[PDB]
Amino acid sequence: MLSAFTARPIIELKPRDKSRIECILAYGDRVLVGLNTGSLRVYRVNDPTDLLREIERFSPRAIEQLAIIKEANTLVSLSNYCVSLHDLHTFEPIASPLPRTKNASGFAVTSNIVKDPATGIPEIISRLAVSVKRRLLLWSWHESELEEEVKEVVLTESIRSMTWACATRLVCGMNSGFVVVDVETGTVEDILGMPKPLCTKLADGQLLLAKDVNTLFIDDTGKALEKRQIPWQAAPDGIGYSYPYILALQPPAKGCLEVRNPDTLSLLQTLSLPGAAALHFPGKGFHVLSDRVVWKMDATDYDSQVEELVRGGKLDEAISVLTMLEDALLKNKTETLREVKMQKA
Repeated sequence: MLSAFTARPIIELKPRDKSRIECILAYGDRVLVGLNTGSLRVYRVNDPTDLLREIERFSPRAIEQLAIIKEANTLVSLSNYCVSLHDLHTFEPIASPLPRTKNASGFAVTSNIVKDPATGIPEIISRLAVSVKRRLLLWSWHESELEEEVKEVVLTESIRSMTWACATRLVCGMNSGFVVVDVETGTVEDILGMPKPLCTKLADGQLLLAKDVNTLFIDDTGKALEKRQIPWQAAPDGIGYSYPYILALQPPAKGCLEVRNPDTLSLLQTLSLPGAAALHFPGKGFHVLSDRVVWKMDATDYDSQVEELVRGGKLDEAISVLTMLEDALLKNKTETLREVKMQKA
């Protein structure tokens, strides 16, 4: 229906290579690949990739998850079922393991600009939240300085997914359902309207929740929205958002990626990515990783997308896409939109 993104492979392991990819991290020019052997490769993205540095025995076991906080110049790694903080550039350990992170399931990182209530000065605040059984551990950086106190919230069930709704609220997903946690006040709220609980952040403080084939739309406060359920045939393995589209990753056996409209819920695009098992997000594209290939998703310019929709006769979809987009991303959103509306009538 639409060529929203173009898929090109930037990293390829060979079929009989003993190493497999477990997670990646892309920041600027660089892509950091964590392997099942504990090694950590660093790639430079050219304009496909050049292997700059391999750190074997970075962690004595597989690297499950990677993140960074740029203010503190810190690399967060989930390995040996614990969490470790390394220097982003020398990769020497700052704190490995991080205290109380033993048997951690995962973590979620955010960093936002917040104003001091007393002085009203913009300050960069960083949040790292780790899931350890039914416990939620919260570290924070104030001006890249890690605070000496760790906040802990105890839940009623084990945490299976963690997605930051905003700078102060975190959506946590368990088996029974989803909850909203206020990291500042430690207050938990129930969300009202083996399958993994999926959650991704949309635009304008909106979030999409998915369990099996059921879906729900909420806001940054965690209140339900009057929206239809997304009509996809099978439950997605993962979900994500790349402005302005919703992305759904089907199980690795199918090896497909769905690009859907958050407004009309129609299937804009389907991409065949064999073995694709995870999505990686930060108007620039995202990444999709298999156990051997890392593809970079390049978004087509939105003017050509709307022209393609108009040429196909999908007028209502072009109107919805145009309404969603910011005006600076189009040559002339106003006149293009009025034109498409006059083509409809």
